[PDB]
Amino acid sequence: AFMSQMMQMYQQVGPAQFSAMIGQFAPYFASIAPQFVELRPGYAEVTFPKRREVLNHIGTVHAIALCNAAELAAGTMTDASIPAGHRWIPRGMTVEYLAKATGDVRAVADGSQIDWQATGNLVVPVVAYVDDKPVFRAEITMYVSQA
Amino acid sequence: MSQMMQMYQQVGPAQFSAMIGQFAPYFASIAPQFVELRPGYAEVTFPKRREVLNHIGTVHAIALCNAAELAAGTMTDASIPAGHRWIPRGMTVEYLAKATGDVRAVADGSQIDWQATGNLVVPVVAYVDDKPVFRAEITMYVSQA
Repeated sequence: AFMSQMMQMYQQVGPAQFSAMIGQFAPYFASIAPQFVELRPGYAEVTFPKRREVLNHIGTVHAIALCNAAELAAGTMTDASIPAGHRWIPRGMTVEYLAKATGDVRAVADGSQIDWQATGNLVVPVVAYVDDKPVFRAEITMYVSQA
Repeated sequence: MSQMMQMYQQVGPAQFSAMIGQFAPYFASIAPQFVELRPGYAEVTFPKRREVLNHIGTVHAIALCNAAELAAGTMTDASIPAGHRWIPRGMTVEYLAKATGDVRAVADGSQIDWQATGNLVVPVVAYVDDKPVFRAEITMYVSQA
């Protein structure tokens, strides 16, 4: 839908343009300065850089900045994957903090196992990595309805 | 008595708000303002403004989560004994309604034994116009230093 179409359109043009677009059209995501590596029905992958602005009190990437990346990947993938006649709304999220995140983050939302044509609750998984090692996991429950 | 309480007592809520945003920068992304912090209770508000909006113009779900983390974390640090330490293990949240105005996040430690060790589940509710729009439970593992 619109959200994923925007993300895709601008990921294809360039990073600085994608950054300006997200700052204007889904503002809070700009707080982590993310970029999409890949986005298509059933799969989303985003990255964001480690920088002062996204740190916690022990100087590692903030737990909530990781949640923000997860929300961006899961939500955009959901928008790109359900039928155009359906709508989605996040209703819950559970996350676990596996390790300190000490560098640039890559978050992967694998939607290959979800029945995207189904209405009701769909649970989208996300794993975030630093230097290819898992540091965070989330499951975001999207309520999908024909609407 | 607590180190964080000593700090809060000395500078007052407005200044403490600027300090926490300095200490853990990502919290500054929501421009939080403490209303109250004491053993067993933390209350923080943050304004609805351009910077914290989502693609539908309401307050972004993760900005709410950030306020919850801030309230639960500071309440925990302020409430456990000096010789104890804490660290969040994870969190579960529910999105109840769209947040369409300034937010008030309340970490309720009224029924938690702050002297206990092991897992403590801290509940947070965030409100807009006094109505609940979001809830979270953040699990902290507390141990002896």
